[PDB]
Amino acid sequence: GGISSVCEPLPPDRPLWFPGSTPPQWLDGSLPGDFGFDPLGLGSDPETLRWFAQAELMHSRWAMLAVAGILIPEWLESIGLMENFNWYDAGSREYFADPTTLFVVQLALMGWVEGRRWADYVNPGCVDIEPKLPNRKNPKPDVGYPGGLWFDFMMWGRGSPEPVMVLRTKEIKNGRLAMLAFVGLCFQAVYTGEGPLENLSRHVADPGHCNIFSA
Amino acid sequence: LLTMNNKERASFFSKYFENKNISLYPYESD
Ligand code: CLA
Ligand code: CLA
Ligand code: CLA
Ligand SMILES: CC1=C[C@H](O)CC(C)(C)[C@H]1/C=C/C(C)=C/C=C/C(C)=C/C=C/C=C(C)/C=C/C=C(C)/C=C/C1=C(C)C[C@H](O)CC1(C)C
Ligand SMILES: CC1=C[C@H](O)CC(C)(C)[C@H]1/C=C/C(C)=C/C=C/C(C)=C/C=C/C=C(C)/C=C/C=C(C)/C=C/C1=C(C)C[C@H](O)CC1(C)C
Repeated sequence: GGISSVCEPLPPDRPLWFPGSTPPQWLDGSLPGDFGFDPLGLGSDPETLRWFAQAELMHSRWAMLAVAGILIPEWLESIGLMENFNWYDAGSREYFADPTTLFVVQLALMGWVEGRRWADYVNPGCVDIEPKLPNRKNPKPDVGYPGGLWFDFMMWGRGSPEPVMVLRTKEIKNGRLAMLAFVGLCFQAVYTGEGPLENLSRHVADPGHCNIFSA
Repeated sequence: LLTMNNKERASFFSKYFENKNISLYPYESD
């Protein structure tokens, strides 16, 4: 009737990665993108399952940001709005500081927030960033899905347009696709010796050739 | 007469609960 802000677990007859097989007992559909895929049984322990879910979420978000920052500047260079973009050679460019001191500064700045996130995972609610306004009531967020004023300034979560489970599976699926994409780009940059969009262009033309088997 | 009977000099003419109230305060927007 209103907006439900709780994740709804998928029914036990949900579509699976391998239809006709029995989904594992530790995957009951309560997690985003739950398709019953665990051949090695790595998620048997619920605590390790929570840690692996958070790790998958983090890898998903970093991979989506990574693939966006590879593809969009590469699509701009092919269009012509970037003079000398190359994501493989981007790390060896000349900046205002050495890579080592930039790495140390990045380590400190990122280990602040990664460690605040660690404290939130260990103790939910120990660190709160959303303001405690005098009569506004802050809803309790899920671990790994925070966000009031800063991380969720759109209020697109918490049951708004698509239910929280639907948007979370969408995020997880795009993240898995981006992880596979980034690993593919990393292998293509050292195998083909070319860019991503160039490789796509030579694969779309005569796809019977210009493949993994022709370098 | 201000419940001080002694002031009865007019002596003639010249011719609501159940609503219930709660504490409401404005708060910051979304
Ligand atoms: C996620 C999707 C994905 C996509 C769309 C592409 C796309 C492309 N790749 Mg990359 N690639 C990927 C992942 C992906 N790759 C991964 C995971 C790896 C290795 C770990 C590689 C390593 C790789 C190599 C070594 C080469 C390419 C090349 C190419 C072209 C295909 C021809 C071929 O020989 O490669 C097939 C290579 C594979 C190793 C198969 C990996 C497929 C993964 C496991 C699953 C993707 C399937 C899934 C249904 C994706 C959805 C499709 C679509 C809806 C997005 C094409 C432009 C070729 C190139 O451009 O030459 C000119 C080539 O030389 N790729
Ligand atoms: C970044 C790491 C990562 C992690 C930690 C997870 C974690 C998880 N996955 Mg996800 N997943 C990922 C990436 C990841 N995934 C990718 C890339 C795909 C697409 C191929 C999927 C597709 C997927 C499906 C279809 C399903 C899950 C599900 C699960 C959950 C239970 C399984 C498990 O116990 O995982 C433990 C995982 C790890 C500790 C990683 C171990 C990997 C080994 C050590 C090596 C990595 C292999 C190799 C290098 C791959 C290279 C690329 C390849 C193309 C060559 C758990 C939350 C299940 C679910 O219920 O969703 C919540 C489920 O049904 N995942
Ligand atoms: C790729 C798709 C994707 C999807 C579907 C989701 C989905 C979800 N996320 Mg995740 N997330 C992602 C990527 C994604 N995320 C990335 C890359 C990060 C790392 C930065 C995060 C980190 C993250 C946080 C920290 C939070 C969420 C939250 C949520 C919810 C918000 C709805 C949503 O994001 O809008 C769906 C639509 C989009 C993602 C469209 C893509 C955006 C385009 C590319 C750019 C944005 C446009 C423009 C530049 C921005 C405005 C400009 C302005 C700053 C001036 C939803 C469950 C919130 C939560 O769960 O709370 C309940 C929470 O606060 N996410
Ligand atoms: C087997 C099995 C078993 C059991 O049973 C179950 C399971 C676990 C589920 C399964 C599966 C697994 C898997 C497959 C996994 C995978 C993963 C991945 C792929 C990741 C990535 C992932 C990925 C990621 C994060 C990424 C990241 C990235 C980055 C940061 C980047 C950066 C950059 C950029 C942008 C650009 C520039 O110029 C350069 C640089 C600076 C370099
Ligand atoms: C590899 C290869 C190779 C060859 O050569 C070529 C080809 C084929 C092209 C390639 C492939 C590729 C691929 C497939 C990829 C994929 C990707 C992805 C998925 C991404 C995402 C991506 C994604 C992304 C960025 C996203 C992002 C997001 C965000 C920020 C968000 C934000 C927000 C939030 C949270 C909440 C609030 O309330 C609102 C807002 C504020 C709005």
